[PDB]
Amino acid sequence: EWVGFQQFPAATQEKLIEFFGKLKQKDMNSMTVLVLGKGGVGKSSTVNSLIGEQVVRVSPFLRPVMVSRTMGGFTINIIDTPGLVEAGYVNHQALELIKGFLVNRTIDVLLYVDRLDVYRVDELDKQVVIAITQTFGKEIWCKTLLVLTHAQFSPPDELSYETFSSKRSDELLKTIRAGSKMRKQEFEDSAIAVVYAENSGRCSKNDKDEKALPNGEAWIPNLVKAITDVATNQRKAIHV
Ligand SMILES: Nc1nc2c(ncn2[C@@H]2O[C@H](COP(=O)(O)OP(=O)(O)NP(=O)(O)O)[C@@H](O)[C@H]2O)c(=O)[nH]1
Ligand SMILES: [Mg+2]
Repeated sequence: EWVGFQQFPAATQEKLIEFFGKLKQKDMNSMTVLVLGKGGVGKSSTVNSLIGEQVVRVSPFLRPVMVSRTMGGFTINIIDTPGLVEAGYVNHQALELIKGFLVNRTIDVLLYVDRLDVYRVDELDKQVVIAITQTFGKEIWCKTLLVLTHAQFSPPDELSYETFSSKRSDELLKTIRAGSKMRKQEFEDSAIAVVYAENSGRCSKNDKDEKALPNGEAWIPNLVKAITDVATNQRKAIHV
């Protein structure tokens, strides 16, 4: 059984049950979420948050792991990956160790993880988005969510949270677009959503006990809702 689900706030559990329900009615009774990102960005910490338990390794400084948990006839399987940067360049080994582990699997969602609290995208970020396109295909971005960790960050000086985070995520979506060399046509129709994650224990709980963003909202319920939505978005899943 899924022990982490029993830890969640009454209100998170309730919402998750509602969301797996919408999938179950379409005959989906399992889904596989791949997690990809540059090293250091909180991929493993987002997976522990989602799973509700300490399942993958978390560190400042080989080889992909999968974590399946089941609840009420539904199975979430989430693949944590080694980071894709051996700085200051793309780590092509980690990136085909990942493909090795994915052969014969169906990936329903990609959580592309980066940090909110960063002031710029660079050429390495575009190199990473091209190394992902060269490995899984253009098609993977029709199945992607941009997850931005460190969501509780307060910018200095004093552009607002909402200026900072709209520019940050605008810059990252443009880097995905350019590195992907997707055409304007497939890109709007891909409409890749941006969900926010705060994995810190210092993280504001709202008044229903759920991990909340600055705007008030339970972020794990939003993350599972946007995942459920991409799992259901009627664009086709990725095989290999
Ligand atoms: N404030 C804050 N710290 C975070 C967040 N997510 C991760 N961290 C911190 O960032 C460090 C690296 O996190 P980790 O989960 O290992 O990221 P990763 O992408 O798995 N790294 P790698 O791929 O190299 O394994 C840890 O000290 C962890 O607590 C977040 O949302 N907020
Ligand atoms: Mg990790």
